[PDB]
Amino acid sequence: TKFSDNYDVKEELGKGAFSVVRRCVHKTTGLEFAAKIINTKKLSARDFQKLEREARICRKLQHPNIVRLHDSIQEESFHYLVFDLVTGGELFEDIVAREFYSEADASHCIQQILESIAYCHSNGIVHRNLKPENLLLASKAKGAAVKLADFGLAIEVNDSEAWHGFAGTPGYLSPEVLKKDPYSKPVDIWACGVILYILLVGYPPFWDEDQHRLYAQIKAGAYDYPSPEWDTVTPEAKSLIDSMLTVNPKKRITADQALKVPWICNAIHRQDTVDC
Amino acid sequence: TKFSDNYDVKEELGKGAFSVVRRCVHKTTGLEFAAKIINTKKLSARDFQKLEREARICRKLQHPNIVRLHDSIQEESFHYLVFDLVTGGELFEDIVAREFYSEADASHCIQQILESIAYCHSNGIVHRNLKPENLLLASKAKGAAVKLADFGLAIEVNDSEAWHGFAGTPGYLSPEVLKKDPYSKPVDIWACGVILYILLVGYPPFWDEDQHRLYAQIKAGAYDYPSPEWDTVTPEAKSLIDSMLTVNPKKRITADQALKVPWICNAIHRQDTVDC
Repeated sequence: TKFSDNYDVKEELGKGAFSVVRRCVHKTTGLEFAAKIINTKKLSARDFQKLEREARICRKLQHPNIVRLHDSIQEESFHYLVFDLVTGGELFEDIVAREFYSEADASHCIQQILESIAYCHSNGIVHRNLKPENLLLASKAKGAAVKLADFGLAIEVNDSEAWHGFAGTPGYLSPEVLKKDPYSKPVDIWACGVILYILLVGYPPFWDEDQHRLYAQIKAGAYDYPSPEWDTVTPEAKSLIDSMLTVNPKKRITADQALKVPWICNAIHRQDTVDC
Repeated sequence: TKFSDNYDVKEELGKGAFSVVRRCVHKTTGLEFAAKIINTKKLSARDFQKLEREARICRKLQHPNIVRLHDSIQEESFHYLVFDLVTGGELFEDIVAREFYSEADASHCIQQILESIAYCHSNGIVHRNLKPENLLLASKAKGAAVKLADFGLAIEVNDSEAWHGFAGTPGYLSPEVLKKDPYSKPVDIWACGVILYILLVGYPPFWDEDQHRLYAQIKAGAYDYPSPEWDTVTPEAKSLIDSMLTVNPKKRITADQALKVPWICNAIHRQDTVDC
C-alpha cells in the first residue's frame, strides 16, 4: 500500500463529505493525478457500498471521455482513489459563463458525451445520474475533452429492462423512471436531449419549482422551442432533441444511433443492420 | 499536566462566571492561544456536564470558521481549555459599529457562517445557540474570518428528528422548537436567515418586548421588508431570507443547499442528486 510511497501530494482541488480531492504526482514516473482521499473510518455502510460500486465499474471503463480511475489504495484509515487529473472544471460552470453554445460547439460537445455514453452502454453500464455538474473539461484549453464522472449511481445491466429503484437528479429524470416502469440504457439518452437543449439556450426544457408539476411535464413530454432564441436554431438540432426526448423509451434513439446523425457528423443515411 | 510548563500566560482577554480568558503562548513552539481558565472546584454538576459537552465536541471539529479547541488540561483545581486566539471581537459589536452591511459584505460573511454550519451539520453536530454574540472575527483586519463559538448547547444527532429539550436565545429560536416539535439541523438555518436579515439592516425580523407575542410572530413566520431600507435590497437577498426563514423545517433550505445560491456564489442552478 503506502500511497505515500508512490504519490507526492500537492494542493487541494476541492472537498466533499468525509473526503478531499488533492493534486498528486507519481514518484517513479512523474505522472499527474487528481487523488480522492476518503475517511474509511468515518464511512457508513451505504456510503461504502457506493464506494465499492463506483470503484469497480470505473476500473472496467477506459475512454478519452471518461475520467479514468487508475488505482485504489487503502491506507489504514483512509482510502485513496487515483483519478485522471482534470483542470477545466464542470461543463456546468462553463455553460453558465458563456450562458450558451453555438450549434457547432454544441454538436461537438454532445458528440463527445454521446461517445462516452455509447461506451458505457456497450459495457452493460448505465450512468443514471447524467448532468453538467458531472461532466468535466480536461483543462481550460478550448476543445478540451469533456469527461464523464460521478458513477456513484451507475449500474450494470444485461439485455433486459427492469426496475432498478428511483435515483437521479430532478430536471434530468426520464419518464420511465418517474412512471416507475422497468428501465435501462435509454434513461441516460433522455438526460442527453435535456443537456443538449440546455447547451443550445442555457435553460432547461423542463423546470418548475413544483416537483409534481415538474414531473407531470417530464412524463408528459412537455417542453417546446420558445421564440426568439429557438428561431435561428436549425430543425436538425430540434428534431434530434426530440428523438432523445422521446417519452416511449422503446422508441427513443440510442447513443450509437445518435452518433450517426449528420448534425453530429457533418437524403441517404446510415442504417443499423438487423439480425434475428 | 502542568499547563504552566507548556504555556506562558499573558494578559486577560475577558471573564465570565468562575472563569477568565487570558492570552497565552506555547513555550517550545511559541504559538498563540486564547486560554479559558476555569475553577473546577467551584463548578456545579450541570456546569461540568456542559464543560464536558462543549469540550468533546469542539475537539472533533476542525475548520477555518470554527474556533478550534486545541487542548484541555486539568491542574488540580483549575481546568484549562486551549482555544484559537481571536482578536476581532464578536460580529455583534461589529454590526452595531457599522450599524449594517452591504449586500456583498453580507453574502461573504454569511457564506462563511453557512460553511462552518454545514460542517457541524455534516458531523452530526447541531449548534442550537447560533447568534452574533457567538460569532467571532479572527482579528480586526478586514475580511478576517468569522469563527463560530459557544457550543455549550451544541448537540449530536443522527438521521432522525426528536425533541432535544427547549434551549436557545429568544430572537433566534425556530418555530419547531417553540412548537415543541421534534427538531434537528434546520433549527440553526432558521437562526441564519435571522442573522442575515440583521446583517442587511441592523435590526431583527422578529422582536417584541412581549415574549408570547414575540413567539407567536416567530411561529407565525411574521416578519417583512419595511420601506425604505428594504427598497434598494435585491430580491435574491430577500428570497434567500425566506428559504431560511421557512416555518416548515422540512421545507426549509439546508446550509449546503444555501451555499449553492448565486447570491452567495456570484437560469440553470446546481441540483442536489437524489438517491433512495
